[PDB]
Amino acid sequence: ETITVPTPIKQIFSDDAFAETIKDNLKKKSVTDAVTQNELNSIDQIIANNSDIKSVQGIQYLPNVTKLFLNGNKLTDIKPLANLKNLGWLFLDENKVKDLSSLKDLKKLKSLSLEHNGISDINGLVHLPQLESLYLGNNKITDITVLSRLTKLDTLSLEDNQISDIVPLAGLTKLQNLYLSKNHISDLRALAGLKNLDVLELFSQECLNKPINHQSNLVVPNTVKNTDGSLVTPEIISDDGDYEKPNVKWHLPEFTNEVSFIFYQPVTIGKAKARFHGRVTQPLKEVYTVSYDVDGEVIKTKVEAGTRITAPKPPTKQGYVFKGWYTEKNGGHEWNFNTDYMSGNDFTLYAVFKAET
Ligand SMILES: [K+]
Repeated sequence: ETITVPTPIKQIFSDDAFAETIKDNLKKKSVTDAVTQNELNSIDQIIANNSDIKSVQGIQYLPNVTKLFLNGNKLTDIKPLANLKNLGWLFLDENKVKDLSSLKDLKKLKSLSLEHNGISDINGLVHLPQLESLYLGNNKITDITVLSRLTKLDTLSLEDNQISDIVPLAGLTKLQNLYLSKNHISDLRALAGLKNLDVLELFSQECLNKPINHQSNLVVPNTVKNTDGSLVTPEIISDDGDYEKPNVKWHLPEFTNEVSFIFYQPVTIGKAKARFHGRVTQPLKEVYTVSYDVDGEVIKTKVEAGTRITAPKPPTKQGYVFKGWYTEKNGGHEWNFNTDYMSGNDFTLYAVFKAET
């Protein structure tokens, strides 16, 4: 990771664009110019945004770089950065960097930016406990459990991800600038003890419930919670519904496959003011009842319209053998549990038996 003879830039830095970057950094005339290790040692800062760089191979010969600005390139592999022990600032917005193992030994890194890299797994960040400023906006993150180890963070952006569980932030009391817009957040309790916040953003949450059965008289708990745990009153409710604290209630004589409600809550934590607003979406399934009739005695099972019915364990009537489920007590036809899908209405199936030889 050192050169011992004057060596052309183009031989050290194999990516054409990055070689030109080094050339301009050292104020050389040409990527053909030979440079010494002492010149390479002099590089403290590289600014090469939007420069169509595909690889930084060769950067490992720059032991003293402390700030690296590489936003808007085509990087995937940052392995050549792994031994830049003095790296302090590292900006890699708008690349496709996902393997963060190569950051493991950058123990002086204090500011990291990786926005719009398509990242989901940030567990690699546990090796950067000294980190102070972290920007991860516009990624695909759902699990921020690792961040509870990053107790020196005072500036943190997680906006435009898919986060619902912010409890791992609860202990990060040094936090002063916190960006959480455009996630899946419905419960602010984790933020309650962040007494040092100055900037806080909580706009535009989308909160998706697991599906439940549609019903004429539908009741859904309000799950939107303030920093003190109190429920946030809905701002407006779909499908003519009403709020009956703590529940949202609808009258739905006709099936619809979704109801929803919108919420808005001004929030103050320490010195920071924010506006927590968003939408709770509730998918509904259209269900009807299959009555299984065994010689007049009935068991009722709910089934979603248009799906296959899973046949039950068959009845055993001693002295007889079960022959199947039919659409009429006598006659009709046999239900085919593979090709007959659930009707859009209640109906009955009748067990048919044949006496034993
Ligand atoms: K609706």
